[PDB]
Amino acid sequence: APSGAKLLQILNVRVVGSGERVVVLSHGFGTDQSAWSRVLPYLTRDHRVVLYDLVCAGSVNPDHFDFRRYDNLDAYVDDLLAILDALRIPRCAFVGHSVSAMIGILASIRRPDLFAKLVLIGASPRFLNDSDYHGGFELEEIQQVFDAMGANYSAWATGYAPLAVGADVPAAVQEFSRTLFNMRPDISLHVCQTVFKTDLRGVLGMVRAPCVVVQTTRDVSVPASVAAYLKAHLGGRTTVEFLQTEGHLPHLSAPSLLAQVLRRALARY
Ligand SMILES: CC(C)C[C@@H]1NC(=O)[C@@H]2CCCN2C1=O
Repeated sequence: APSGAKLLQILNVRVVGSGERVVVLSHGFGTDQSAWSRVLPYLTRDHRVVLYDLVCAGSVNPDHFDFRRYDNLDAYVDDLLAILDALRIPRCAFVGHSVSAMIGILASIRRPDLFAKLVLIGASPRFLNDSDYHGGFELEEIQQVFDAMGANYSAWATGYAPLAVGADVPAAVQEFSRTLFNMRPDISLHVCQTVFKTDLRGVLGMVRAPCVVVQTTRDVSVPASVAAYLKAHLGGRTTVEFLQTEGHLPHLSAPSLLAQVLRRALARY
C-alpha cells in the first residue's frame, strides 16, 4: 500500500497557482485531472491549487488498481488524505465532482480540521431510490448499466458521453469520451459498481465544514431534490448554487459559469 509520498507520483499530483488559500480539485467518474483544465485558470491567480488523479483514472498505471481495497470509497479517502499529509497541508478547501463529492464528504468526517470548506459538484449521497427518497435509479436500471458496460464498453461510452454532458457542447462530449475510453473497461465497471452501491445518507450530519452544493438545471444522475436533500442533512452551513446550464459536467461544458460560483465559494474560508 503506497504511502502518501509514493502516491504523489502514482496519482500524478500537481500543485499550481499562488497564495495562502489552498484548494484541492478532485475529479469525477470517467475523467482525470485534465477535466479541470478549462476552469483552472479562473482560480490560479489567487489560490494554490492541488490536482490529482483518482487511482481509477486511465492516466494512472492500471497495475496500481487494487480490486479489493477500492471496492469501498474509504480507500479513495485514504489516498486523498495521504497526499495532503505528504504535502504538509493542514487546511484546505476541497472541490469534488461526482464520486469525488462523496470522497470529500467522507474525508471531512475522517479529518474535520483539514477541510475548511467543501464544494460538491454533481453530487449525490445515494443514487438508488428508497422509501420517500428519490435518488433517480432503480436496482434494475443500474444492473442494466453494468451489463451494458461489460458487454460492449465502447458502445456504452459512446452513448453515455452526450447524456452526461447534457448540453449541446461537442468539445465537451469529445473530451469526456476521450477520458472514458482511456479507462480500462474492467476498472471503469468496478468504480461504477462501487459508486452506485454507496449510501452516505446516514453520515451527512457528521460533516462539520460549510458546504456549497453546485447543481445544474438538469443532471442525468442527480435530481434537483437530491441537492435539496444534501442541504437539508449536511451538518455544516450549506448553500445550493443553481447553475443556469444543463448537464452533469459543468466544468467541461460551462467552465466560465462554474468559475463564478467557485470563486465566490472560495473567496474566504
Ligand atoms: C440512464 C442515464 C440517464 C444515466 C447514466 N447512464 C449510465 O450508464 C451512467 C453510468 C455511470 C453514471 N451514469 C448515468 O447517470
